[PDB]
Amino acid sequence: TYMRSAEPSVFVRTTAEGVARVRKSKGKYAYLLESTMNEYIEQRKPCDT
Amino acid sequence: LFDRGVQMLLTTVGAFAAFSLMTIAVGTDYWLYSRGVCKEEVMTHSGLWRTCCLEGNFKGLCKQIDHFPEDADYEADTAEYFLRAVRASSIFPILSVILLFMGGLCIAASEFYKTRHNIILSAGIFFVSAGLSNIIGIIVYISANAGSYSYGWSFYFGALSFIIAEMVGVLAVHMFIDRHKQLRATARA
Repeated sequence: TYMRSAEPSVFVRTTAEGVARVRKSKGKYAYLLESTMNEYIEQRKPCDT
Repeated sequence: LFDRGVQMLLTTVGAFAAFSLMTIAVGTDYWLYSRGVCKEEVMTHSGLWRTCCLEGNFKGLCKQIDHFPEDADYEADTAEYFLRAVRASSIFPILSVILLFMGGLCIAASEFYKTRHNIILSAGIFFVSAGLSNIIGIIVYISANAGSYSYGWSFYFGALSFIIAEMVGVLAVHMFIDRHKQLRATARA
């Protein structure tokens, strides 16, 4: 009910774009995604996630 | 410290020197030698309003400082935005400049209608407040910068302006005390 009633829209186009916007928010945005993909991105440069 | 004419001329020339130094510091882009982009990363000398590119490919590109950058600036808190706005406006160095100008105006006007003695006190207050504003401006500028580098000659020009302004304010307060002591002595006799 927060996600539906949120402006601007929090939903992303593609997982890559969501990860990029997570890197471009400086802790102001969180991405809810599959754990395996999350760990894989966490194990890549620049390791800021 | 002695006599009146030498004190008057010394205070006036000190006020003029402080005003000139502060005006140069505000108006000259030599405050911070540092690495950055002047339009890749290269040496650049920055001031209060613009950073001009030093020994770069396109030398002499005096570009305006990105006081409020775009492209996901990540916003800032009320205090951080206030500090950024103060740095961008340079309100405190300009306040120091105008207070030095007002102190010089009071000192010059003290020649006319020498009976009024509160004018020298007002000039001293103006000089002390200008020094305080210079201190605040230096502090906020350094804090904004920290958010290898060196300081150019305009930063030290502003520091010397603050020191000279405080010295001139002390001299003006001493002149006020001397005038009031002379009035008391001539009233007692």
